[PDB]
Amino acid sequence: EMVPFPQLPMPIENNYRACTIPYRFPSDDPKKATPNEISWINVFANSIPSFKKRAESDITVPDAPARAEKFAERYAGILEDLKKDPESHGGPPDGILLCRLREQVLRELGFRDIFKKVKDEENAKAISLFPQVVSLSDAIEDDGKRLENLVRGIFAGNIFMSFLASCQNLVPRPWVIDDLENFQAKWINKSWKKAVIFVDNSGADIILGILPFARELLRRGAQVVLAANELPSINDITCTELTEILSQLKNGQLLGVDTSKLLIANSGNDLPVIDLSRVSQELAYLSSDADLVIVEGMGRGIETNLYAQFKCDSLKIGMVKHLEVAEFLGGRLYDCVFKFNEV
Ligand SMILES: [Mg+2]
Ligand SMILES: [Mg+2]
Repeated sequence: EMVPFPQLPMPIENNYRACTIPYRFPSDDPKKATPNEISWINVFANSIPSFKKRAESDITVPDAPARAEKFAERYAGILEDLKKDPESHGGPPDGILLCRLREQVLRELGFRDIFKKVKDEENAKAISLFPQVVSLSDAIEDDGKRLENLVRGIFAGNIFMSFLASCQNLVPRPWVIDDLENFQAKWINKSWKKAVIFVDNSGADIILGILPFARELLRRGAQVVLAANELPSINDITCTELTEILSQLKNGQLLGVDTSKLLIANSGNDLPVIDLSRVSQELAYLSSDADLVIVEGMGRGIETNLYAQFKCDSLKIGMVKHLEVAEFLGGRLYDCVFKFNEV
């Protein structure tokens, strides 16, 4: 069904490991949860109160409040099961498993897109600000000087008073991982012609952060494929919704820019993170000849893939939102990593 992302050097077996942070070593007692596993499940246990809300007030679901209880209950129970016996529920657990257990408790209860009214108002407001945000970047005559603006916009699209305000108030540089200089150097040579991008959140993150960036690439001579979730996971943008967003934005041009090279792909993903060894077949066909891959969101670029090796130039970009992630990286909360690996 799923196939390995084409830019992952083969063989991927015993080499590519999606997860970025290990919570257990082979030498650890298999019947006792490790301090780390224990502390990481807390990141997921502390996600419930906020998930049981977007679910209980989901008016599209009949008797949502009761069902949200079944959610909090079943998910907390599973989390306790793992702390007591890390081998059950498919453990040892990693970030991917914990995310999947959350989506499963919810879906089994009949949920498909519990983040609907949110994503709607998200794109709702973002759509009313695209021309303003785009015009600016264009007003920036220098290409590299401009590249930075868009790169900061990607980071601002994360947490977000306004998107533009948030764009000028990121944590000070050097950023946790700061490969921007090396990236800007190659960007000015403009040698990329096949970019693919694994997007994350709806609204400003996709509309004001990623799309203006994608538009600049097209304006410099590249094809761009945006890979989005097949199924709703948090406020993440799915391929279906992204097609609707661009359909509205687009002479089929994005504020004067031709989009014939703007392609949308269904990564086949259904989590806020992603395992690149297993994706849709469509995604790979479209990314079969890519020379610029990009995985956005703390999940897709840092929790997973941060150290993934690719056959072509690579860049993981996302804002750090977990204190635990900041700790593993030795960074600040809301730090921005810009990791670029040439060749
Ligand atoms: Mg997200
Ligand atoms: Mg996560």
